[PDB]
Amino acid sequence: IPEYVDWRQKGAVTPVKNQGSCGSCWAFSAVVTIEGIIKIRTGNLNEYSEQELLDCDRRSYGCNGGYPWSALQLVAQYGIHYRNTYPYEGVQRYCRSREKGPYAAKTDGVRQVQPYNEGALLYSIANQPVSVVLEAAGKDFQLYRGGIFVGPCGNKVDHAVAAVGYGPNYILIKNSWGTGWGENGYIRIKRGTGNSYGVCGLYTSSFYPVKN
Ligand SMILES: *[C@@H](C(=O)O)[C@H](O)C(=O)N[C@H](C(=O)NCCCCCCCCN)C1CCC1
Repeated sequence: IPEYVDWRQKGAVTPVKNQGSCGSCWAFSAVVTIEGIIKIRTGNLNEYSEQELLDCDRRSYGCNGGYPWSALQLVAQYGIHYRNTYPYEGVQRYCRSREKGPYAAKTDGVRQVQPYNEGALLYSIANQPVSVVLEAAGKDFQLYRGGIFVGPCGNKVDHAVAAVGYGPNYILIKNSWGTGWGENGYIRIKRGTGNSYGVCGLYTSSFYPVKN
């Protein structure tokens, strides 16, 4: 695999979003991976609906949190609508998929990266954007403005994001806190430290969609 990956340069990443106060990071994280795999497989970059996952993933808990895996399983077992058809409201409502016509995209499965394994995560990122989790509660992460982030941070993961690239010393993360946070919405998190958890627990739980 190459020394640098940046899915933005391949036209596989949509603009940075802001989840607001709702605990919907799990849905935002999943959607980034769907937008990516559909571009990689079909050549078209579209925005898909975080709100639909928020409303319809019965294994998750709406704005009280949820699971990227379950959201990705939903897209594989049913599908997902375009964001324009099912726009983001920042609050959980009833599932409205059947009212909104046929699904726009559908995947074929979900896979988990072997946890606590930097190289396995880099391999997956080289193939497509990946849903990852980290500890975002610390003030250092909250206040991040730029550079390769080394912490301080623990490994008590609490926030799902998406890995969209890497380089020799970092993994490139698309966050869902708007374009005014970090590097225009992104953070580069240090890698190669030899801590199996990853910086901020980044290697704890990583999933990606499969599409034939
Ligand atoms: C992430 C965010 O910042 O929006 C969000 O808090 C999240 O989904 N976190 C997530 C998580 O904690 N998932 C489980 C939620 C369980 C709620 C239980 C409610 C019922 C209690 N009786 C994980 C993935 C990131 C860490």
